[PDB]
Amino acid sequence: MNVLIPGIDGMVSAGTLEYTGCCPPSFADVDECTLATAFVGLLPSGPLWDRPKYEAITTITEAGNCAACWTTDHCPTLVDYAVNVGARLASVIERTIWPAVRESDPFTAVTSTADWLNRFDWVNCFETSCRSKELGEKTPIEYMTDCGPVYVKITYPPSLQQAFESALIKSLERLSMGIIKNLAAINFVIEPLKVRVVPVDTTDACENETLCVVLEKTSDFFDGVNANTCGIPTPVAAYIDRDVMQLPSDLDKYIWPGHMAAECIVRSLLSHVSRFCLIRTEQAP
Amino acid sequence: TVEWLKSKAAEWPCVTDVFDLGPNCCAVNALGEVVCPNNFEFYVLFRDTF
Amino acid sequence: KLRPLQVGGVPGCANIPGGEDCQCWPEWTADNGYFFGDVVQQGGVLYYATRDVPPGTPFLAADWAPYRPAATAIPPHNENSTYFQYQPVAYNDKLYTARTDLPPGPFDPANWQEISVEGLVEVVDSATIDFTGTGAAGDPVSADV
Amino acid sequence: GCANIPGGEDCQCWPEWTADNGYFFGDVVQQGGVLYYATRDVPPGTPFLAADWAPYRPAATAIPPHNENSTYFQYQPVAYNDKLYTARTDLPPGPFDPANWQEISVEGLVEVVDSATIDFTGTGAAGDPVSADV
Amino acid sequence: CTVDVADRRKRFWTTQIAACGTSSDDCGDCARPGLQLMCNGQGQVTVSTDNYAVGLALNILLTDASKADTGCGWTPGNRGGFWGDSFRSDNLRSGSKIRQVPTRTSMRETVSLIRAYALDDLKKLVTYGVAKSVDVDLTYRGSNKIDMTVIIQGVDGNESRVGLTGERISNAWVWS
Amino acid sequence: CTVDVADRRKRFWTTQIAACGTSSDDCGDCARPGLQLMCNGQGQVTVSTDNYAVGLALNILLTDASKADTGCGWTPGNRGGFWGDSFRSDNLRSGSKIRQVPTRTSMRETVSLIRAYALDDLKKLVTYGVAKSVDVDLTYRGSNKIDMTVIIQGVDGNESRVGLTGERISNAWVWS
Amino acid sequence: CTIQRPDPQDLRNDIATRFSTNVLGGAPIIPESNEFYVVSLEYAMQEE
Amino acid sequence: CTIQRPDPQDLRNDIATRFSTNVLGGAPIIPESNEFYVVSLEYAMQEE
Repeated sequence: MNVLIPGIDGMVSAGTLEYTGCCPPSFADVDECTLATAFVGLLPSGPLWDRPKYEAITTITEAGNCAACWTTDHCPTLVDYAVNVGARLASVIERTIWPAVRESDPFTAVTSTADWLNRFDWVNCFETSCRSKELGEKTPIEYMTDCGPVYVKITYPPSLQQAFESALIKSLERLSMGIIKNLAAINFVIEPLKVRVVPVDTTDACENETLCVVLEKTSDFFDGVNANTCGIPTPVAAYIDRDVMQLPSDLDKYIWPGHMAAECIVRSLLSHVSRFCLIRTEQAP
Repeated sequence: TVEWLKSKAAEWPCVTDVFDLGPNCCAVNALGEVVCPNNFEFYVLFRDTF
Repeated sequence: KLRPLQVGGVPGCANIPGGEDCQCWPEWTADNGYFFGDVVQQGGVLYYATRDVPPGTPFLAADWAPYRPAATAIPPHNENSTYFQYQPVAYNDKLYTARTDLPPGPFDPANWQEISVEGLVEVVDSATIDFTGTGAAGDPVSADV
Repeated sequence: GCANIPGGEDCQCWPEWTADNGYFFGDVVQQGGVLYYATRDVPPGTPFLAADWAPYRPAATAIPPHNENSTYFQYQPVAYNDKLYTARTDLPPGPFDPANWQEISVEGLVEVVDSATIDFTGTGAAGDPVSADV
Repeated sequence: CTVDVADRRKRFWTTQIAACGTSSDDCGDCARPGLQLMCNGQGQVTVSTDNYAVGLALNILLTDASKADTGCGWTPGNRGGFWGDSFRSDNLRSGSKIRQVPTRTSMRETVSLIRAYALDDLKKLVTYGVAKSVDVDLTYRGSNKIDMTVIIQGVDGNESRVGLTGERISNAWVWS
Repeated sequence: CTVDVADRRKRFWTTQIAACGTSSDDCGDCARPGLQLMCNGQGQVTVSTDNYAVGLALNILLTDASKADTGCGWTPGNRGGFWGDSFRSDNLRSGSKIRQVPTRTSMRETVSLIRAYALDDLKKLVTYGVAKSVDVDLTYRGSNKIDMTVIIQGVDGNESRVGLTGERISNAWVWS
Repeated sequence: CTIQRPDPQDLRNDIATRFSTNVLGGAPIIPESNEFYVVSLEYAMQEE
Repeated sequence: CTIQRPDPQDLRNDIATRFSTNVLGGAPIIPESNEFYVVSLEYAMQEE
């Protein structure tokens, strides 16, 4: 007994450590108001700085920007300049350090997903005219013409493409860690794409030709990405209606990018096997 | 696995270069479609001995 | 000319122009698909779509024209736009109205209500065909080769 | 209080009237709880004149007679000499010039009789055009 | 060229006496210094930059310097001074210590002590190169009242005198 | 981690005043110090470790130190001290010598001698780094009676004062 | 670019607005003054 | 390599030079004046 959760090595068992206590305060903590008022502590002390440092009130305007509250008895000094410097500092931290630390990790990147794809050298199998014939007779995005199929480059909506690229990057980062090619590790790798590989056969195979596997959707929603530092990634749908995007009629009714990327990855993983189909099924939400 | 096998065969003594199967060596069946090799084959060059 | 102000006295010297955040006329966003007529606000300017725009396409000058709420527009008939009932359009410089809710597609005279007027026409003879008549009632147009 | 951070003019959809800003043709404004639209390019500073603003409701189109001081958009209809004209390009104010406006015809029907050597078909209507064949 | 005679050096904001107005408290009227905002014809306020030497003298007198090491100690946050003194290169401290006199009976001795402290602290005006002969005239004993008029001797922005004993102050561009 | 601050150093047993109770002898009531055994909820007694500085002061005052060389000498086994002092590296002696005062007339002089001896001995509390300002106030002459009030200035386990003339002693973890 | 690099003019407007709301109490800035030059430097520093 | 957090004293020297050249027209930063505190405050911001 133990209850095992999937891992980069099959089904390991997991656990939890004790709360240690030390974890530097992170981005989420910094606020213009909590450290605009803090910077007033950097000034000297004396009869010139005592009152002004005591009367330092701070308020929030519309667009953040914790400012000082100039009640109708103010006394212009340097204390308000210190409030200003602290507020700035929080602003430049939130616009300069929080990005470029959020973008250095494939599991938190938001605005640099296409760059991460260029790093991972990800090529699509369905988008090239010289595609392999074993990839199907007509892929969901190819429409038919007298002289063969024709692929159509799709321009997915910005939010959907952001979520799809983020999921692809997570799965490519997990795959680059060198999995063993069983079914549990493969499914764990391609899990962010919300697709699972499930065999068709029941009887011990190993004596029959065609050991095929179907792809099955595990959800109708990519887990998105939050640019903010406090919240929850907003989910987006993972599919496209063909008629809404105004695409040619021969294509499938619903086009799933995650399914095509997962099919590419698994057909590349199990290439050395000599006998293996992959029966794709049209899945309506 | 193809790149892995090539990078491993490059470690044999005096193996200078390792190449894939060239273009003039593809193969087609009776129907007229390219056949994909089920094995892993490549060439090697001992450029400073023979 | 610089005058020492006071404690409690900037409201006077300046006029402290207040802030403002008005975002009515929903902003243009590529995540949405627009129909012919949908009005958006981009860069602080209102635009109206000249055809049905599918989601994901960027902002192009050929799809949006400036808009003013009291200004009407009879655009030439387009085969990529969704027309409501009694929507006037111009086809070959002739005014027509949409009889019902028309989905996108090429021109079909059965779905458009035409006006009419009776009509006239002038003809010139050619080296191979001779023309007669004017087309009005009592003088039908005829042609003999 | 906070007498340095000012706020107001909360947010309307139809703006309120004010003399300090200028209105081009077609702008809608809200005054006295009534929506009005400008009949000409009003320059800034001019007071509210009852001849510059006309009552307006969003679904109620208006084809005004052509004016000398209006900035018309492309395809915007006007009435000149009891004929309908549509602007061809985004044109500035000025006098009427036929090279700037497209005249919008409607339709025409003619009578045709089959001759001894040419058969005529149609009456000139849309979808039923005048055609001939020997 | 010939235009040259005017320094391109400017002066930053200056603290000023009675910038924020007096504060009656039935014992008298204080000054409550601060920063003076000068208005313009069309909005556009701006901080004043006059009386530079008096500005430094107010910055010096009205800021506590570091306390002296005692066996009792000081709270980590009460030992006066400015951390910015860790970066200056002239090897000095910032502030004064008139408020750190070891009070004693026979107020004549207290007067002499406060004279010594005020003069030692104001000599930093000469050391910085902003004045030349700052001096105090602290003279009274009363009950506790004391008058401490201060003179800040200055120069002009153009050397108009030849053959002086000293050496033109290094910052005579503030006009002292 | 952030809940770090707790010196992992512990304290061993300490001798305590009146641990073994008073001993009336009709001249007064003395203390008879020893080791205090603390009980628990369920058996399991345990020696207490409170009041470390006073325990060291008792171990110093109530242990005879090596006597000085005389012309007649001492019995091989009466010359005071502790052999364990042959192994410490601080080059000091263990114990006190107030019981070795060369008694004399004019008990004021014996008072001064006992003061000198007790202060010399209890300076080792500061020398080892357990106190900072030990001092005695031996003041009486009576017939023979004498009071010898002893003060042992201590510190706390967290430096809460800045800018001291001296230094945090060495062993401020015993709480002094 | 990889972070964002906002429109320069917008950034300078925001810096000037913060400086006016905090230090000058809501009033605009005199061009070619001490505060104008202070704002320009900050901007340069934030660009770096 | 290339770039790293600067020596504190070098950082403050550069901030003071920028402040005196681009704002005060080249005047020295006289200690205990308002420009001294403004420079100290900017240096503190960059250090944080």
